[PDB]
Amino acid sequence: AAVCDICGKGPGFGKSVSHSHRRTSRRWNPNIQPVRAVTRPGGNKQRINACTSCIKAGKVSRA
Amino acid sequence: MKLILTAEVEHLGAAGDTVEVKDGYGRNYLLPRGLAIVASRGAERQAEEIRRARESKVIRDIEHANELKTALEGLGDVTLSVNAAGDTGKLFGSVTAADVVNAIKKAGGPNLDKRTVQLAKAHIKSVGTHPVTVKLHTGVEAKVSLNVVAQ
Amino acid sequence: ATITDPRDIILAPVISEKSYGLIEDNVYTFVVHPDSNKTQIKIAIEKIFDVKVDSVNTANRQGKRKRTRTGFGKRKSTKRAIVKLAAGSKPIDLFGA
Amino acid sequence: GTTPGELRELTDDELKDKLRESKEELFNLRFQMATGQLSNNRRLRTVRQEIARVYTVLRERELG
RNA sequence: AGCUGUCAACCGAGCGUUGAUCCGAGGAUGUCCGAAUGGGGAAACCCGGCACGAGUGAUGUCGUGUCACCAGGCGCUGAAUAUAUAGGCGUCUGGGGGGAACGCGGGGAAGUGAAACAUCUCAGUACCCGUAGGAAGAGAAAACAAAAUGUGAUUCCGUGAGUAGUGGCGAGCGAAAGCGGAGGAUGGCUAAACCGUAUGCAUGUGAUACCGGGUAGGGGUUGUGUGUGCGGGGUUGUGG
RNA sequence: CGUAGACGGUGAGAGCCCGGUACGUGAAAACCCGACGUCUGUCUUGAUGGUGUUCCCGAGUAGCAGCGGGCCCGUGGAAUCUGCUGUGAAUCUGCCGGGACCACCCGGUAAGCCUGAAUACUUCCCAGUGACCGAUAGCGGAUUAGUACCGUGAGGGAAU
RNA sequence: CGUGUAUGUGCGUCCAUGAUGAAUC
Repeated sequence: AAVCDICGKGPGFGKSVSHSHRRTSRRWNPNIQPVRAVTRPGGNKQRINACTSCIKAGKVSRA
Repeated sequence: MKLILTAEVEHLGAAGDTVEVKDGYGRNYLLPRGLAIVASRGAERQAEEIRRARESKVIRDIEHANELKTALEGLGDVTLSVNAAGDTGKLFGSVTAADVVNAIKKAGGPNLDKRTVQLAKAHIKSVGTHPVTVKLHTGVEAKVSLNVVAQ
Repeated sequence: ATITDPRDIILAPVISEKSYGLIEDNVYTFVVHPDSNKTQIKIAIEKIFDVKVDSVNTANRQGKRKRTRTGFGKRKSTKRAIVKLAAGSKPIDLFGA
Repeated sequence: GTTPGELRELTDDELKDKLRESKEELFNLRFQMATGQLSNNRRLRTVRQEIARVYTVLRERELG
């Protein structure tokens, strides 16, 4: 849910800052979605996790 | 997504038309179902789209055409050239489904899609005659007799 | 090369009053390798002394913990094989009485 | 009379035979020592190291 | 010309000229446990197949090597259907773990200070995670500078400076440019009209042939787009 | 006379008693750096210094926006660097930086790039040193020492 | 639980020795 299986993009870590400027640890998780990718155009799918960046760049083929 | 229609799509355009579609529309419908190819390097894509359309129109096997090609399977031996050694027949360039379709359509005129060829089951890996199954429907499995000739 | 000999399994005899009673009963006590077994001991003794072994009994004895200025030191654990020979069973005189 | 030169002169079969003989001798020496009738208690060590030498020569031949 | 380690004395022995004990280097053996890996396990105990015998009037038994868990050649099969895949099988090469400090990357406290306290500090510390190497990234400047004939591959040290600044402008925090030094050298891919070049789908008109200039033939590089990769075409800021 | 009075030991302050010290010097074997060889790609097969107009040449990246991180810079006028999310540039008349912008300009040519040695540290081994400790000191440990002992355990932990 | 011996062969073999449908309009 936070690691892409293609580029390895993982969650960043930073601080959520409140109005009182309290800084609390939080994560910027990648937008990885469960994609039934088709590696070869043969047809058989495989459920992997790919970031929407990879889905957009075309590193997932839903053939 | 800029893509070239390989076939007809209602309310989208004619086969061979360049269209801008939503990435999801081009990635979940057009590209997967083969109704288009991405508008990649134009020099190649321009011919690729029309070639795909022609291959789809010529290689299509209808229900009746399945039995028609089964009956046509009475063709004799089909020769296939391959770069292999003259001692054992080991194939430097392994046979391919496209190669089998090419040999078949060169010797005779049963146009067919490469995917209907049971090449791995044939497992030629040698020189000589090697029967190959061509599955044209769920119940028709023609058997071609492919001879292998070295280069 | 690993030229195994049955005499590796048989380490020494047991020289004691109970051992000698058993010897006069024609039952010989040996100090055998800890990782031996009764069948192996029987085979080894038969090959060594050309006798027929009726039964082999074995017992593991823990080494005694003795005291010393340094502290407690434990002696070696020993396995003793008690071997009953056959009826004829030419006596094993190598025990030296 | 068990020097490494002599052992190396001896053959593999002869070396194994001397090996078994030394094992029988060590067994006898252990039994005499336990019964209290081994005067030269250094015989045990001499025969043990003779067995070690026979193994060493055999393994040297096995290696090359 | 002494010698069987020592606590640590007490038999037996050999060492000599068949050079001792000892010291150095290279080997052999190296039980069992431990990443522990044949399986199991309460770390120190139970097996399979191979080849040996081991006596045998015979059956356990014993020694030797081998057998745990990912990827890649030689490869072999290709389930569910179409097989043209996942998996299965053989083989081979590697990884498991440990280690005091140092490195890089990441996660990341609270005591504490702010004479309270939350921003802030503590502190990117302690601790943790992943990973090395003998050292660890960049790297051959989308660099700095300021109109100067400016410096010029990168890192560390000293200054600049407790300054500019920053800061509930509180407690505190705190550079860089420049300059002086340590060390010193500017490597390679490289994309690009076209190629020697194997594989996708079309193409038999078997010619607009592909020959790199014209120049006659010619049934020939297969006549026509090509994405991939091994070499070219061949490669810095004042480009090819 | 010592080219060797370093330090120790020896029955009490030893250069000349001993181990040694200054210095006659030494390695079969194994492991570390040198010279010459076998071994490994590129050329003479016209490039190489000049001539000249026109065409082609590094991406989900730069940029931007939101939310953060880190910079003296605590979001501030907030640059440069950077995580995630979204949106997203051509080919030098380009692009980026100089803490906005015409630009007078200057500097440099990111993202597809990658790659070097020269500085920190000491488990361990060798040789040394000390206006360091000298047995309640110095390591917890000169002694059975991470032992005895305590604790279920992590762990604590001596005395001599 | 196994090895070398004897008792029976309790049925079948290379044969014979039973059961089965072995086929046309």
